[PDB]
Amino acid sequence: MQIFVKTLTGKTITLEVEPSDTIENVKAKIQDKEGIPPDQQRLIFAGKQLEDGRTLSDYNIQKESTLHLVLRL
Amino acid sequence: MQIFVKTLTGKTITLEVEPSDTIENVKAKIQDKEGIPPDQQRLIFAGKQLEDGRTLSDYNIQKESTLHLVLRLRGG
Amino acid sequence: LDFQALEETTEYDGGYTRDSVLIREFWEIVHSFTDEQKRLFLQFTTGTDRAPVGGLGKLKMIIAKNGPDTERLPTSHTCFNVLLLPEYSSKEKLKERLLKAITYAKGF
Repeated sequence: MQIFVKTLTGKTITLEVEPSDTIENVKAKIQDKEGIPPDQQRLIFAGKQLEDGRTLSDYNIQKESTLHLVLRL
Repeated sequence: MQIFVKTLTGKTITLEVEPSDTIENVKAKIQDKEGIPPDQQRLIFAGKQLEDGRTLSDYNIQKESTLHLVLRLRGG
Repeated sequence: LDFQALEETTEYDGGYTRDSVLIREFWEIVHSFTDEQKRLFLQFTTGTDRAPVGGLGKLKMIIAKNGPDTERLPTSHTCFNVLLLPEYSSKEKLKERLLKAITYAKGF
C-alpha cells in the first residue's frame, strides 16, 4: 500500500509500505529517502504519537493514509 | 464554600460545595451547570484524578481551591 | 479545508442517512463554523487539524447514531474518524453539545 508523510515544512514524502510494517521500519525508510535519523523523527497518526514496536495496522493506517512528521529532539 | 472548576476553554465553573461533599455530588453539580454526565467528566486536583466514594475533605480541597475538568469524549 | 469534500465522502451508521433531519442540521452547523471551529472539530474527530494529502474527502468520515435524545455529549474515535452523534431533539441543542464537546475534550 501507499502512504504519505507530511512534514512541518509542508513537504510530503510518499512511501510504499505494507500494513504489517512496524514503525521502526517506516522511520528507517524515511531515513533512507531524506537522511533524517530515526531518533530525530516523531510520527503522528490520528493525534497519537506512534510507537516503534507497533505496526501500521495497529493504528488503522490504510492505503493513502497520511502521517505527520515532527522532528524529535 | 466556593470551589472553581477550570475548563480547557479557560472558562471557570464556580460550585457551592461542602467539605463533606462526595466527588459524586461534585460531578452532579457540574452536570446541573453544564449538562455533562458524570461518566464523561474527569476531575483533576493537584495532579490527582478525583475518585468517587471520597469527600472533598479527603483530598484537602479548601475554599477557592481550583480543580480542572477534562472531558472523556474522544477516546480514539 | 474543504468541508464539502468531507461531506461528499462521509458515511453514516446506526440509522443515519444523508436525509436524516439531524444530519442536515449537522452539516448546516459544520459548514457555518468559523475556521477555528473547523480546526477544532477536525482535531476532535480525526485527531488533527491539518487536512491529509488528497484533502478532507480522504477522511471518509463516519457519523454514527449514538442512540436517542440525551444531554450526553458526542464522542469520537480518531483511528477511524468516527463521530458518535446522539439523535438530539433540536439543531441548536446539537450545535451546543457538539461545540462544547470539541472545545472541552482533549485526550483519549
